[PDB]
Amino acid sequence: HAIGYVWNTLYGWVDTGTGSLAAANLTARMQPISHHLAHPDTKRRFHELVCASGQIEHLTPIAAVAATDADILRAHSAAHLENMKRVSNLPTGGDTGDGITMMGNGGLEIARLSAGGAVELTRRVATGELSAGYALVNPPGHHAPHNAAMGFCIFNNTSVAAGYARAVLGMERVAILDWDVHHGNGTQDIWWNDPSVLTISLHQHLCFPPDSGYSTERGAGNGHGYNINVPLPPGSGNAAYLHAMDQVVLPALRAYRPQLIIVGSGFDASMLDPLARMMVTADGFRQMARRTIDCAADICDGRIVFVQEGGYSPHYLPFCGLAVIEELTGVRSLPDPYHEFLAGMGGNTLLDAERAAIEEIVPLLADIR
Amino acid sequence: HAIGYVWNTLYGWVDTGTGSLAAANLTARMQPISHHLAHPDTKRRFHELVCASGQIEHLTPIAAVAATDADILRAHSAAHLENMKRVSNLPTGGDTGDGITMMGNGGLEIARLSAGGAVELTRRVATGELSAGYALVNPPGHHAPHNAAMGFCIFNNTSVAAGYARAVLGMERVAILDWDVHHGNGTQDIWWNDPSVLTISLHQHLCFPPDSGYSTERGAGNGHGYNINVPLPPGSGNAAYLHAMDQVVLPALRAYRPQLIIVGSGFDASMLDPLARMMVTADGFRQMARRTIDCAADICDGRIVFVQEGGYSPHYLPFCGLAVIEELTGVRSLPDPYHEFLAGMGGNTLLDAERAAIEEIVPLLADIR
Amino acid sequence: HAIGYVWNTLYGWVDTGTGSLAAANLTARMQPISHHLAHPDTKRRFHELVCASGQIEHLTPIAAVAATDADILRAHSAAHLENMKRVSNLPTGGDTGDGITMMGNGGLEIARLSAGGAVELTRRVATGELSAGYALVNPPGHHAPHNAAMGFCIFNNTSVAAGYARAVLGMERVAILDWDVHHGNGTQDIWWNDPSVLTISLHQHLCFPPDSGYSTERGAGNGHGYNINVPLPPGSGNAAYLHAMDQVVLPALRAYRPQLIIVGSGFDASMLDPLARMMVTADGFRQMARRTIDCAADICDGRIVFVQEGGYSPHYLPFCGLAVIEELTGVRSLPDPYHEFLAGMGGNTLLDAERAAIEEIVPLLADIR
Amino acid sequence: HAIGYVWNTLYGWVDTGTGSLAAANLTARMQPISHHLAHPDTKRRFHELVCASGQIEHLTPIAAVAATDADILRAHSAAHLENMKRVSNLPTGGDTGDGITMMGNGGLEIARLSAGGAVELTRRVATGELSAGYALVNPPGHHAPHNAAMGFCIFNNTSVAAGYARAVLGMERVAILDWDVHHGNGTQDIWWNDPSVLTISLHQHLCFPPDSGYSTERGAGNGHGYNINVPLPPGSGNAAYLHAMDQVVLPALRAYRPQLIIVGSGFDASMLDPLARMMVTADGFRQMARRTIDCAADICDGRIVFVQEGGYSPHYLPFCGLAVIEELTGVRSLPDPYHEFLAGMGGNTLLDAERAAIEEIVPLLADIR
Ligand SMILES: Sc1ccccc1C1=NCCCN1
Ligand SMILES: Sc1ccccc1C1=NCCCN1
Ligand SMILES: Sc1ccccc1C1=NCCCN1
Ligand SMILES: Sc1ccccc1C1=NCCCN1
Ligand SMILES: Sc1ccccc1C1=NCCCN1
Ligand SMILES: Sc1ccccc1C1=NCCCN1
Ligand SMILES: Sc1ccccc1C1=NCCCN1
Ligand SMILES: Sc1ccccc1C1=NCCCN1
Ligand SMILES: [K+]
Ligand SMILES: [K+]
Ligand SMILES: [K+]
Ligand SMILES: [K+]
Ligand SMILES: [K+]
Ligand SMILES: [K+]
Ligand SMILES: [K+]
Ligand SMILES: [K+]
Ligand SMILES: [Zn+2]
Ligand SMILES: [Zn+2]
Ligand SMILES: [Zn+2]
Ligand SMILES: [Zn+2]
Repeated sequence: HAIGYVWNTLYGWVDTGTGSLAAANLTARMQPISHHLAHPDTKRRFHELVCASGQIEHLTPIAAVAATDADILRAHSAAHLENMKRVSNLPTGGDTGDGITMMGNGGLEIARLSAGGAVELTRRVATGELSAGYALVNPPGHHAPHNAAMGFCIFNNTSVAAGYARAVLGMERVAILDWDVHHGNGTQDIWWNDPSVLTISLHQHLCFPPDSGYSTERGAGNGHGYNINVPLPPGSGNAAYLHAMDQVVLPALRAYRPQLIIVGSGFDASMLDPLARMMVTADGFRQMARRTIDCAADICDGRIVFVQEGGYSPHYLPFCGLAVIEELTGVRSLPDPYHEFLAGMGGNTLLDAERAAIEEIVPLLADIR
Repeated sequence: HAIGYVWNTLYGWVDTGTGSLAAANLTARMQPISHHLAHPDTKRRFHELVCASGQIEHLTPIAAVAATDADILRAHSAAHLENMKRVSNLPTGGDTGDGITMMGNGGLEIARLSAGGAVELTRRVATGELSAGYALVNPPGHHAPHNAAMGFCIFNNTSVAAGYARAVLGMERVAILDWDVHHGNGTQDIWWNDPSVLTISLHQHLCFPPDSGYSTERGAGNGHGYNINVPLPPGSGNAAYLHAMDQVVLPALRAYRPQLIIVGSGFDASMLDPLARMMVTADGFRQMARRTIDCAADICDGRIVFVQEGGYSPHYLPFCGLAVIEELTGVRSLPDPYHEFLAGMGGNTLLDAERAAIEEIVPLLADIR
Repeated sequence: HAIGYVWNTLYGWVDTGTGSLAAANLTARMQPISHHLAHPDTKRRFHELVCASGQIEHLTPIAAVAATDADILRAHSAAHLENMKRVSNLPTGGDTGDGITMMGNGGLEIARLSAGGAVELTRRVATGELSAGYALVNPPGHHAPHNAAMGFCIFNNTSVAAGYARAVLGMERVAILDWDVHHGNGTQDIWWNDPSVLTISLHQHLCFPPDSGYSTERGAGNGHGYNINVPLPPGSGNAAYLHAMDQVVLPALRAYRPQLIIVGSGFDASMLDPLARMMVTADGFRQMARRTIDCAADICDGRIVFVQEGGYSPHYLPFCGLAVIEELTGVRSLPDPYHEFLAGMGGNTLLDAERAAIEEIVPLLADIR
Repeated sequence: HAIGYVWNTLYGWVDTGTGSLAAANLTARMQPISHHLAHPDTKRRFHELVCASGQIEHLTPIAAVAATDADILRAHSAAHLENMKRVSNLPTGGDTGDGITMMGNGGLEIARLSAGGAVELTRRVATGELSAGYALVNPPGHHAPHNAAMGFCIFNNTSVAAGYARAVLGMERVAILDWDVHHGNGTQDIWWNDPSVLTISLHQHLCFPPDSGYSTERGAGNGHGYNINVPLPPGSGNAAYLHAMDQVVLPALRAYRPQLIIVGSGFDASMLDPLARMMVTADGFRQMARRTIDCAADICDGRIVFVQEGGYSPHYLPFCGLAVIEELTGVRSLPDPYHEFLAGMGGNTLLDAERAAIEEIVPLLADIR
């Protein structure tokens, strides 16, 4: 039992610019603002709580090591990598393509450290040095497909880690479980034709991107059946999320028998997130993490690696993240101070529409060989 | 056609403290933050957009006039008023009772100007000087019951205005239509026994407060039937909101024949709000405002007054508010720059659960005489 | 008589980026920050204090009118104007030349409104509609020479106004008195060869720019003797500033007999400014303003226009500015709450080195004909 | 040899409130602001630069250990300690006495960790585990006298450390060299009657407090001659500071033969600080640190401990601090990006008034036995 933990100062230095989502724009009358929705303070506050709560005393700090070009090319095209070098070299950086994905000057260094944090943690868990870990990286990854940056994501951190586990560590089966509230379209794209990386995305239906994450997106060729989307309706809370875990996610992992589980651990499904409409509380995320860790213990000798994705509440994300860290360490030493305030708002009963959305995916489990 | 508009510099100076929601607390490890959820910048950004968009050129600025003790006592107890004087006198102000409602030093001055802005606009619309208007006040009002402050609200601005319209202007029937996403429990309380102020609250069920806003809360004594709650499920969007307007809210106003309609105009039902789970877009609020203004035109000679309640997206609230102002002026000169980004997320189809929640209230319309 | 006052919402929307002074730069390890030194909140806090103090009740609000190309060309080259049109188009804007002068996207609109606010106030004062006024503009002007932007300045607002007074209003003599703590090199450049605009700059010696503001910079040709620099040593306070006013500045104005005095009113000489080392307090600025307004009363029918330049203390600048406004209105209704705290730090005794610096300029007064 | 480095997350969580200096106050029209002058982000940016620069790779991280009551009582009265326990309990904390010294809720924990960080580093240096170090603590210490908090300081961190070195480690002579720009009145008070701790304060004359730091304040009784104030005039830069080091400070240390030198290392003498008027650059602080470390090498086996005091430029302080760290490690791997910009402003020539202020202290050196 040794739990790795990755933070790097530069994860807190990502320059998201002076816009809200897209850039500030005077003609549109979008006024500049200090904190973009994706500002790094949200994840830094999580890190600072890991330290200040004393959880750090039960963690093994792991240094991020910059992802090399070779590491990045296991998940992305050469053209994408060169375009990010170009944007990073600009004097104030710039948008990377989709209009909502700012990279600051020098920002490629941070993107390499973000992917490299995931790779390093993956290596050190796979060897058995560590039993598990949490890589609290930034920028996030799961929207970046093979040939582009998208949705705040420069490189697909979990796919860079999976590619390393496949090519360098020789694993035959890896699973990426993404519970960020937005569809993991990038991860889906990268491994679309590939049955050696099972890609699962539990998300709010059509939240982002606008036209993907349908249950009918199942991969292609030898990868057909090895991508599983679980779109849920807006307003889904702990009951829906836990029913999805029990009915779809955990059974899929059991069927697939991955040698490593990489969790795309976003907290933007939280009750207070501005960028989705879900109702998960810190206790929900706690139960999700407990279940997933215990699943890995039953199937891949506990080799599970958590890698930070999204989440946009600087107020509440830290407690959602701390709950997951506590499940890794087994030291449960701080309450969620919002628990009573949020527990009264609901999401705690499985609604028929939520149940039906989840049941749509159950017949696809039989195609996971 | 003259449209009043109230802003006051001090509305932007409300001191919400250094906490997120409750105060910062080191033992709980709730780290201080610059912007409380209810920080005044959100509403100031709305005001600045009204100015910068050029909408101000079509508005008649109306000065707020501080609410007197007599004005406040038409909605609140003497004890509540004295307690707010006490808190306001403290060197750094303080919480007002419920643990989430900070008032800064001197903050009673701002609370008086907030209620007084609503009163002044009400007076000047009622006389016919103005045909309608928008009072962009802060702090908000609708959670404050007769004997307390609650939920960011010091005085119940719309109830102070209604009380003025009743006692000073001699109106026999006033309606308060609250579409803030949180239950208008304070307004409900103040007029509970009183059929001369019809109180309507369209809100997310059990969002805040945790134990109120049920359809069974209908008033008492001669006021029985003159409070109408329309609790909606999390994830409700434009289709639900507009169906609620058409099936319940507008028919209630038509039945009641108010001499003045006061709209508790919050924008925390927006798609990007952290403090609720609804999916209304600026175009939704636009349609809601158009319908309500046109209703007043058919029943109380256009005497409608909008008074700002909540809303917590500094990014998006300004465009939701601008849409309402544009419906008042009839000058539609700026797009919502988030329209396409949010329109793909949904809420645009009336779901069965949403429809059923709304239909629960229809049989109560017959009791409005 | 009537005192004009210019503010525009867009003055508060200038996008100063994510750097401190220059841009953020990751290889230099210059971490992004929310508020650049020149962030518009400093001047907005001054405006909000003018409102909240009640001073606005004694002022005549004057709308800014965008400076036309013709207006701009009275102070600047066509090449500079065309370059500003070009940069204003960049999607996130960018630096204009010197590495410390960011213009946001569409930012030329704001630059035109800033220069235009100075012109419009000048027009109304010079025509006798108003007796005097204060144009609280942003971005500032005095570092922009004929053919460039520099030092946060896009156009030379006071020189645009002086050019208007000369060419449109037919004034033969105008004076620009700049008491921003940095040398008014732009103004000096524009009117270098021209005796019809007397340019005076009281500043900290070599603060910015690093190689200008020497007493030997006196103009050329017909303009020789019609530029006066008064470089003062670091640590100069009220005594030095008032001695400079009495010994050099006011005598220069009296000798010249301008038909209009334009004051480049920066507050970066204040005791708490990060961008200079001077010790002026709000009472200092009060006395400087009183002296200058009284001079104007005796030499040009009271025609004096104040135009905002720099100042970088969001804490203290508002009180320095308010003191000047109070001298214009004659209504002295709020104390400087920092008065006792700052008065104890000194600067209230004229030091020999300060006296000597001032006395260096006295022999140059005889060349003002 | 090994260089210790202390940071603690909670140093960055000090709640400085919503005022600028004193609290926000509505009747005074002192508008709330996000960042108080003393906001903890300034020192956190220094810490993050130590990390991001790679300097941390050459440092031995040292955990802060909370100062005990016994530790605190070596510098402070029991009454003061008990008062701090009392205030720490207030739900939002509050001012401690002087109207500019906010302690957040539970804030005594942070005050203990700040003093404790200084003690722990002192212990490890004095025992020979480490050769030297830097304790980047917050809140600061040097204004807190025996019986009070003052000037943002709860406990006198360097005096707690000196008291520990005396009583626990058995040192007979300790020196505290304070180059924070404000007079170290607290330190002066604590050791006033005591020749076993030589207290030296290099500061801007009468900057803060307003009535102390005169050269005539020399201690009393057996301590007479063992307090040395070096008040310098406003506008003093590198030349004055280095002349003071060479003529007074280093000779005083050599005369005294301390067994440990503790440096009260503030950076508020920097060229860009809002809270003083001095002109020191990062290269200035570099040279001051180099001189002092080399002095320690020749008089007390290199036993030197730096403890953070003030400094209020979030932009520039990090580079001033990093320069000191680089002198400790001997690894000079990042330039000061402001070097050329600031070097042009001056302070690099010793002015007569600066020289004279320094020379006033030289005759006092002979009384250090
Ligand atoms: S998390 C942290 C934060 C600030 C200072 C030190 C640490 C820390 N890092 C790893 C060892 C235990 N503590
Ligand atoms: S994930 C799993 C895999 C292999 C065997 C069992 C489980 C499991 N699933 C649900 C109940 C607890 N454990
Ligand atoms: S909304 C506004 C904002 C800043 C400056 C002036 C105005 C304004 N107020 C009322 C008249 C038209 N403009
Ligand atoms: S609110 C109203 C009141 C009286 C008469 C008609 C209406 C009305 N209601 C729905 C359709 C448009 N107008
Ligand atoms: S300065 C101001 C600020 C906010 C709202 C109104 C005003 C105002 N403007 C001009 C007339 C008197 N008051
Ligand atoms: S303009 C002037 C210049 C130098 C000295 C005095 C004045 C002056 N000020 C006001 C009263 C009469 N004149
Ligand atoms: S300074 C730092 C900051 C963020 C994450 C890790 C470290 C760090 N701490 C001590 C060992 C080397 N690096
Ligand atoms: S401690 C000292 C004091 C005054 C002058 C020189 C030194 C000194 N510094 C380093 C080399 C030898 N001694
Ligand atoms: K796959
Ligand atoms: K997902
Ligand atoms: K009622
Ligand atoms: K409501
Ligand atoms: K000239
Ligand atoms: K100047
Ligand atoms: K002493
Ligand atoms: K000092
Ligand atoms: Zn997400
Ligand atoms: Zn609300
Ligand atoms: Zn300046
Ligand atoms: Zn200091």
